[PDB]
Amino acid sequence: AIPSGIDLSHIDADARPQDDLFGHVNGRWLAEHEIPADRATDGAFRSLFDRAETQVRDLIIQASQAGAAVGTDAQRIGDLYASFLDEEAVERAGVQPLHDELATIDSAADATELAAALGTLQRAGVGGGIGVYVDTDSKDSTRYLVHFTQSGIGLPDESYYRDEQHAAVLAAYPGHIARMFGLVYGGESRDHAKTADRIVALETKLADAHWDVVKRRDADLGYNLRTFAQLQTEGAGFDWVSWVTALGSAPDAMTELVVRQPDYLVTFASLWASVNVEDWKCWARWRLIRARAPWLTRALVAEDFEFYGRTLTGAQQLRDRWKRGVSLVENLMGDAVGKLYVQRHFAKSRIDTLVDNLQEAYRISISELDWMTPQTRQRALAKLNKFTAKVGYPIKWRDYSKLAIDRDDLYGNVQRGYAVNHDRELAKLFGPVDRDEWFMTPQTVNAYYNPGMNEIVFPAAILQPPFFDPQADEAANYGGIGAVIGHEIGHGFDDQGAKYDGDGNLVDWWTDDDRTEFAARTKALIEQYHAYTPRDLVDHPGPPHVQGAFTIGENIGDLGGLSIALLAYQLSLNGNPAPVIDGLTGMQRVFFGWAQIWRTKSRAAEAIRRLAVDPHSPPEFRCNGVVRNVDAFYQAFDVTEDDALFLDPQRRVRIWN
Ligand SMILES: CC(C)C[C@H](NP(=O)(O)O[C@@H]1O[C@@H](C)[C@H](O)[C@@H](O)[C@H]1O)C(=O)N[C@@H](Cc1c[nH]c2ccccc12)C(=O)O
Ligand SMILES: OCCN(CCO)CCO
Ligand SMILES: [Cl-]
Ligand SMILES: [Zn+2]
Repeated sequence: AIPSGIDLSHIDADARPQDDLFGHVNGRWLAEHEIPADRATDGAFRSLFDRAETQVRDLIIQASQAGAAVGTDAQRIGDLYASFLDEEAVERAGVQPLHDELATIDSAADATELAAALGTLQRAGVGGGIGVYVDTDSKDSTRYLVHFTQSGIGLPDESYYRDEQHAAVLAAYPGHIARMFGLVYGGESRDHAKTADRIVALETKLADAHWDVVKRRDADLGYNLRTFAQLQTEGAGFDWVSWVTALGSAPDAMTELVVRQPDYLVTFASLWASVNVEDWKCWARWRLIRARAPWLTRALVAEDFEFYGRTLTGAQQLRDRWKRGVSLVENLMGDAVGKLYVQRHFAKSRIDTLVDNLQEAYRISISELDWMTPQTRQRALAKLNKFTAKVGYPIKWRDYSKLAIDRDDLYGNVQRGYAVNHDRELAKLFGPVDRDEWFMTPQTVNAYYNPGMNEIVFPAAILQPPFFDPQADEAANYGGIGAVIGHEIGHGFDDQGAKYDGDGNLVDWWTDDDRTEFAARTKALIEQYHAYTPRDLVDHPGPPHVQGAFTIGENIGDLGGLSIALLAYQLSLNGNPAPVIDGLTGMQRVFFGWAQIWRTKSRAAEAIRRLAVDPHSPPEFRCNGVVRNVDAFYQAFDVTEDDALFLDPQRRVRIWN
């Protein structure tokens, strides 16, 4: 027999799927599975992460004991690893490796020199007041541009500095900063209390200028093209020139650039002039101390974990030394690790067939969209036909020749590592656009849509059970990887993705009538998810609730994904009745497939963190919140007005479905 690909060993026979699909398919696991002490989240995704984490660790070791010549990626990976595991050597170095970079700050006599200092440090992986990256020009996908984004704060979001939901965390933050300073400088936390309070005051002024997560994902409000000269006039009070130079570039590197949040930029520059440089200096020390804390003493690592792990996320203990060594190798040389990973651990063909199926189902479904004009449908079909798919792994691999690794210098390795990756990013500006480039490693258990290249990408490691099983009946696969594929396609059509044409440029390809109706359906979905509270959070003050306006894009993805996966499945039967397996109809197994890939739970603190900063809906809602808008769900499970999940046909949302 062909296995069904649906796990039934964790079913909750007493949670009716009409009332609670998520609980029906996943209940026993939700009620019994203990989250490991070194984690805040466990489930499907973590299960595959862990498997891949071991394999990589083997590969680092199998590259380490290899006796490779100094100068090879085999050498860099091995010794960078060993940099980290020699806990003993790191311990005896104490707080000394922090000395030079910190003296960079302490030696700055005024605001001009502190901007220079900060540049240097940001180049070496330290956070600043402004985040910097290089992406394509929203209005011309044939050129790269530098983007400036809001930063400067030490908590997950701007909302931690005002909203009561986060007051406990906000109360504990100063205590922590003071503790860290005491470990770096000596004395006790009490001595460093004025320092902490001044730092928290400043971040709070910074948080005030920050756009929230809803406003922040508007592609339109986020596109603010400026010339370098306008940057200087508009945000006077900060030395752009010496800052940019220290980052490693020129008022010649790019004359145009993109400012994601103009009014933030202006308030940052202003506060740079008006606030005392010694306040700014304390803020800088804290940017550095935090950025460097995982590379130092046991005592600085533990205290960093107490706040950034236990208080923000509920995680109980530190990850074992070797887990953390693997992250280091991943952040700095992910592409090299990825080269070895795919020769060792990789049905690229059978994924291509599903992608094609989903693309065809989307094509058919857009063709019959009754709520919009023939006009915009056609344009919507043009976009979909310009889709590009990337499966498994990259064609080109990143060059690491400019990177030197010392087995007895972890700190140095980290610095050099962020500098080289930063230097590679800026060199992008001088050439044309890399369209063979990937933005995740093949060992990453996730997937993405890139608007600017109009492409969907699927790293090798997502092409595994429960998403994809080459041995299984296809229903589980359409419900898993099929829907994932649907979700990435749908991103190109969500409330923001739809603003980009097939060439990756911000253009309106709609009429106003079609925009209005589209906004109507968007509003209805926003309003639905605003009313959702995670079941593990029902008695919390508020209660906490899903941010319907933040999660919208993701929710459109999810709804398009699964509906169109169902359609594609029906079409693959060619008119034959779907095989019945393990008691379940073909359609029912697709929904169980969708439900089982969302098998995930989190500690209360991490769930609240996510409600704030994660544009994905909580898993229970990605499951239950999607299906109640899908008519096939009501057919599959005989759902009536008496069932919890029931929505009146008139209140169901239908967008690309
Ligand atoms: C449908 C799915 C299989 C892939 C899908 N990625 P996609 O939403 O296209 O895009 C993801 O989120 C975007 C906002 C980011 O910009 C991307 O980098 C990417 O992380 C997603 O829901 N990702 C979640 C799920 C997830 C992946 N790994 C996890 C580990 C723990 C918890 C959840 C996850 C996430 O990134 O968070
Ligand atoms: O992938 C980890 C989850 N992530 C979602 C955004 O992609 C949460 C933010 O830290
Ligand atoms: Cl360019
Ligand atoms: Zn998504």
